[PDB]
Amino acid sequence: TPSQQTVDQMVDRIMEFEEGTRIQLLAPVVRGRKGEYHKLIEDIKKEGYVRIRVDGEVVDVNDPVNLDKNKKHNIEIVVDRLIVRPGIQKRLTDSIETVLRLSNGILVVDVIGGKEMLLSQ
Amino acid sequence: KPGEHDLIKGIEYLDKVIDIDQSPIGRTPRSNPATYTGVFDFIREIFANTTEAKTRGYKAGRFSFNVKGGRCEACAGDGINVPCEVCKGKRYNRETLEVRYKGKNIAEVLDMTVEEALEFFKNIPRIHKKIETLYDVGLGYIKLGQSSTTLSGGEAQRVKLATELSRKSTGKTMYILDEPTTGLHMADVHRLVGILHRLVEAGNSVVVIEHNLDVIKTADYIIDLGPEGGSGGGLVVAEGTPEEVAKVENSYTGQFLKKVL
Amino acid sequence: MHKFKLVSDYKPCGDQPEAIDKLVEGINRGYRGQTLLGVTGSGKTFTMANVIERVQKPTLVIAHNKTLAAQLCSEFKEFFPNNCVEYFVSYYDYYQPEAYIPATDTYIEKDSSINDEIDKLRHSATAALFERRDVIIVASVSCIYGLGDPEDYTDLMLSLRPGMIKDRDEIIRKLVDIQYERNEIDFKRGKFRVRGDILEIFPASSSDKVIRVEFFGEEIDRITEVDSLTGEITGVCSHVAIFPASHYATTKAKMQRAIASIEQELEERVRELKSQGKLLEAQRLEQRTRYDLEMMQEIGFCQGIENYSRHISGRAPGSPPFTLIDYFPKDFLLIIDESHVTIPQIGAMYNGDRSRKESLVEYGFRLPSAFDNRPLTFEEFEKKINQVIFVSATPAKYEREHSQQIVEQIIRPTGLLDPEIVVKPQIDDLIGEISERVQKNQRVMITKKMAEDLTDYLRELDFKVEYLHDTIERMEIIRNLRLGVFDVLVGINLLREGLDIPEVSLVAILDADKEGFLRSETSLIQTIGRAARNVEGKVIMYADTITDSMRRAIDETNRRRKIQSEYNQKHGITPK
Ligand SMILES: Nc1ncnc2c1ncn2[C@@H]1O[C@H](COP(=O)(O)OP(=O)(O)NP(=O)(O)O)[C@@H](O)[C@H]1O
Ligand SMILES: [Zn+2]
Repeated sequence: TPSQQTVDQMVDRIMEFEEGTRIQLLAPVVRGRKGEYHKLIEDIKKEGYVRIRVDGEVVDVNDPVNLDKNKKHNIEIVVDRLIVRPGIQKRLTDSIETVLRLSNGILVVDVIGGKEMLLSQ
Repeated sequence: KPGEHDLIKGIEYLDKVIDIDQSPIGRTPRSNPATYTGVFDFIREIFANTTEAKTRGYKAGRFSFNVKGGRCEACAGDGINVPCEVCKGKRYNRETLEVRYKGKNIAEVLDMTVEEALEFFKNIPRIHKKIETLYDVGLGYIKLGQSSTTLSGGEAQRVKLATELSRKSTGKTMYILDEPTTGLHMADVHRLVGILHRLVEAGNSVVVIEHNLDVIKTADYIIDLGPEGGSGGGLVVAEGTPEEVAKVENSYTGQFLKKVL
Repeated sequence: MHKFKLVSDYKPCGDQPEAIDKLVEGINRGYRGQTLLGVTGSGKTFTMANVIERVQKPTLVIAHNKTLAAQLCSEFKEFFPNNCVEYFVSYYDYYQPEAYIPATDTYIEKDSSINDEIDKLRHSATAALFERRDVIIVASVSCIYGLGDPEDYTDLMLSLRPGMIKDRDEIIRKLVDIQYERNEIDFKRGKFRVRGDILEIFPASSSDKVIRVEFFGEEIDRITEVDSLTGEITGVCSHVAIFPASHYATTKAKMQRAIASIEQELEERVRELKSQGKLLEAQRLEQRTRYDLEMMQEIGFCQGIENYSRHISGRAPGSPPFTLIDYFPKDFLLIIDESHVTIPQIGAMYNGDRSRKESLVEYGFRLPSAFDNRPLTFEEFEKKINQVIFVSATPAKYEREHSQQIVEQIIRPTGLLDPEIVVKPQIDDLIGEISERVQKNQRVMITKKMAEDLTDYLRELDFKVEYLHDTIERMEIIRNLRLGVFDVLVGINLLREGLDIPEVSLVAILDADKEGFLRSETSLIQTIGRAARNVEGKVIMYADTITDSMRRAIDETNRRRKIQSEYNQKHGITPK
């Protein structure tokens, strides 16, 4: 043993949580980098996504934002804000698939009130 | 580019050509009878045309186990890494194995035998023609998804024969076969001879480069070549019906046919 | 309720105001049919725009060819930039309908190609019909072919508002059911994509507006609009509706009823054919119907679904299909451009379709119910007409007999005059006339063996020729004639659209005394009208005999020339 997870494995791992928990699926496009990051934000907004969390705070992509070019920022795209209950396998799998496609094999599950976890292919 | 010749006359009497060559068949884990015969493309299109696949935004490549769009990543689309456990070795993830055509997903369709697929696909004509040809060559017991690496020589040869003989016939096509008997028992030869004679009776023309006497004795015309191999050959030693060739003293094929007819 | 607004610097001149007033008065009175006797170059499009603006009613214009329809659509867009102008023509680049020939026992499969721009224009026209009343549609004879049910089109509209609880999967299924394709890579008209909790829909009607919805739990929060190019917020709307992406939108219950009816009809036809003796045809029909029924049950739609239109829509046997005329309001106005050619085109479609399908149904290939998937007959089209106006240079018997009022527009605004007629009892005279025209920098025109002999003589005697044996070569020949590469042109059939030129000042008719379709009165008038472009253009005839049609044509030409000369002399307008 050298975490390589498939879509089904990630779905099962998320399903292992208790019912009623609030989770958010994130696609981190930038992890530990410094830059103005304006063209990327414009492209993300044009793609269709509206919710983006920066520095751990959720902000709207439409509203203008400011960030230091010499300070590291963790830009993450909020894709879905689901609930944990039986029968949401299809929507959860679709959201995980689009997150993996957008972030190139990196998925971050934000457990509201719990410890965050990271799953990768 | 063709070979060295002056000219060929009579091409205006034909409208198509279908050829089975004397070449090895490649064995890969990504190949099976369904993919080789080209019917898996139609099956995948049918599956991708369903309402569930449209709702989930799937395409024909999603249902291919060689495409990294819907295949299981734990087994890398092969099913075995020891059989896979997350996808149970089916090479498809759980979401792909939910689009059902006539209440059956792609894995069970791949798990059908040719005889089963004859009844299941009895309405779609494009699939039915290929499945019927596979049944005709005598491969009714084979599975549509059996790995080509686990196919025998005769089974692979018959899959190739069905692939090439399941094509459209316009009544003026030319069939060329280069020793299609390799690895075939006397019953499979009987089946192939019946198929070829039905094709000829449909108005077509069949040319077979054969060494089998059972096939030869049923031929209407024979063009012997020789009298030896290499630099000692390249001349027509006999030409006519099998009896006329048998009447030729210096022809080996005639000598061997004399004891058969 | 929007209105009609017209912008044009060119004011009506001559008989245009009188013609417009007469047409408006006749429409207000309630006359079912009228005719505009407008000569070429008199500005019939301007008069049409004026009457449409004055009446303030929906207008459907029918043309006998695609080029004229496109020109009319562009002109109407020019006169009405604020208003709405549509375009409804065939979208088939290459269509080969299936048919069976019992003589050769050969069957040909169906092959078709779809043009995206024409399909988008047709969908825009259909949507605009239900959206705004002040819409003008320029269409070919395709307007009489079977479209979908307007009731199904209206009843299958998705309505979304904020605060309405609804699952995202349910909305996706509803969108798929109205023939919307999900494609996150190729995002074009009539396609939708979903990115997590946000669903984006691109209607097939609009071309630069998308609708974005957001889900928070189990209810929709915001429904906004975003430009397709910039991808930025444009506006927020509370109540929005999505039109179906196909006119042929059907419900699941309708599909099940159609399947049951098709099964019953197939059983009845199989029994009848068994009682007849055509076993092979019955078996082929049973196999094809079973395949189509399985395809309907599993997927829902496929190739060949058009043959079961009567069963799908539930129409009674023999009923005409719903068409674009049914989509129009009952108080609409219809205008037929070049009526003497368009009307026979309308009439011929039903006979052609029935002749094509008779062999197919007879040999047990399609069910007998496939006869109802037919274009409208002439009687049904006439019955569906609320108000009609025929705009043609020469009215035929039908238009003259079916019109309650006849008005004319002869005086051209530019002040041109119709060419005079000179008769002659021929090769030497033609050569001399051609040489004289060459000396005056005027092109000549000549209207198969005789044409070949004439072109051979012209080529021999150091004369440039432009002999014509499609439109692709036609425009090239016209450009060559305009550039002066060829001095004369010879054609077997001098009636192709767009073959007229403004530099032609002399046209000759050879063997006009011989009876023929091209020598009819209407054809003679049409060929004479080509020489009216030149200020000094004249028409000569080479025939030793005269007929009643010739007498009528010459009388009409003389009257038109006399009235044009009187108008130009009394008013003092210089002909230029
Ligand atoms: N690895 C395998 N696992 C399972 N079944 C196999 C495998 N390899 C071959 N088979 C099947 O086992 C049967 C016998 O195969 P094989 O022993 O190769 O036949 P064979 O008698 O040599 N035939 P042939 O060479 O064509 O005359 C066939 O149905 C094969 O498809
Ligand atoms: Zn696996």
